Amino acid sequence: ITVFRMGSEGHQDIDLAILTALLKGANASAPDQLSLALAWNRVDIARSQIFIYGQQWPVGSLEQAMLDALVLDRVDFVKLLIENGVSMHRFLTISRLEELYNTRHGPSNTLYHLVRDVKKGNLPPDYRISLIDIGLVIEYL
Amino acid sequence: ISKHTQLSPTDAFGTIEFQGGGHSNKAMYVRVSFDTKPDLLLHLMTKEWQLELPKLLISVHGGLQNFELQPKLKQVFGKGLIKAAMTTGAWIFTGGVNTGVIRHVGDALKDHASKSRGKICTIGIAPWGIVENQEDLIGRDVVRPYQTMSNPMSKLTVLNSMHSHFILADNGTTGKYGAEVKLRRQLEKHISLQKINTRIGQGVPVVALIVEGGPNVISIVLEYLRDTPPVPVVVCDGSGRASDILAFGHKYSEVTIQKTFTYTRTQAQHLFIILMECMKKKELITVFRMGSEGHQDIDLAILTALLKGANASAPDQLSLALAWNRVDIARSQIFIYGQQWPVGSLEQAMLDAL
Repeated sequence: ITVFRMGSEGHQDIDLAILTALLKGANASAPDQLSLALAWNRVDIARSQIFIYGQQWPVGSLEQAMLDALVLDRVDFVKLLIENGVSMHRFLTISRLEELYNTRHGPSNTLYHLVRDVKKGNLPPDYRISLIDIGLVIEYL
Repeated sequence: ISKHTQLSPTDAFGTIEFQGGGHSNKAMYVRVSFDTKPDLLLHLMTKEWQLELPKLLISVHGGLQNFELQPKLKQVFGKGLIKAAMTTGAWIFTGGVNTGVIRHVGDALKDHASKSRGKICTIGIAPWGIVENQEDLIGRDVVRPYQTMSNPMSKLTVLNSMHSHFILADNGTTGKYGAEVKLRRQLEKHISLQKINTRIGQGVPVVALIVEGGPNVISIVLEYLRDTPPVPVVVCDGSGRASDILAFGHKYSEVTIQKTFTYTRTQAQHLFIILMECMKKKELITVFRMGSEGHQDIDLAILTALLKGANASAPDQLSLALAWNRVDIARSQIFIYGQQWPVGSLEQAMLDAL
């Protein structure tokens, strides 16, 4: 139970009060709270509630969070994770780049049409785009 | 063993770039032993690192434990420290690792760099055995990346970013504290004895800043006071630890049951000897408080300590202010009611200022 009041309570905003109840009330780990905040597209909540003194993050959780934030076009979350120890020199690999190039959780783009035109309209439906096709598209453009 | 090691030359000196933080900082690092003479270190800092002699030296001490500070107190402290270090050419000596007050000064430097020009010379003197990754720091005269991300289970502390230079002190042991205090003290003493460009005869002034602290902080401040050239001390009352008890003892001085705070072995252990020595040499000690008294600015508090703490004449204070290029300090502190200036001092000051 989380009571509300306009006086002594720091959470004088019901907007802050409602969201904080779902975080501490779930009794979930830091990755789960970060995933919920990323889904809600609330970066202030993650900055204030999640990233605190000694969160003892597990090994590889922040890289997975960065991978999940990149495909969702969450620029503020990418900046926050970069500010919290995540380095792109070790995060980025060929496999992760290919996974990024084959995402669907974002605004529509015209990449597939260019790939089909370059490949002379021979790709089958549900085609797996590789880095060589991207290189061919770049050379054509 | 009795510190039985091999006196081999250093195999680690160069530049490290921190990967993981939100900024791009380059820190020159050199590892040495604890027996290195201060003169050679000063020569290395003045020539290899291309650092001119400072006009002020700030020594920051605190509690090595990872404490926390009240909001709006760590902001004014950071603003005052940054302004004092930026307005004049000063050096800042810290532990170097990312624990305690060093994290707060790193945050203050983080805020400063994004909102202003110029550079601040912050030097960290840390033991070699405590760095989390002793390896990946061996490339001599080369750039080697360093990872800012740390994990609790490593039992070791990573080097704090936003530090311009490092001097790793090694004695043979690994994973233990207490191998760089003597070197830092000797380096400070040797730097103080160096003569500034003024012809009055003043040396490089030294001040000490105390936050949080602990049982060792009382001994450190007593040692600083007992030095033949007294060193002024600035204490933050809002920290909570032995700095707060130092402020508590500062008031209504020249109270044993009120002194009992269970920070030591109950009432069976009392630090009254060292505490009363410090309170006997209490004219040099300066305290700070947000709005309770004057000098609400850390920048003003630090500079005023070096003026009244030197016990020097008005020409000496004017020369120091002229060197620091602070005219407000001279207007407020120096030029006051009846300074009885000597004959010809003001003309010499005008000649030096022109």
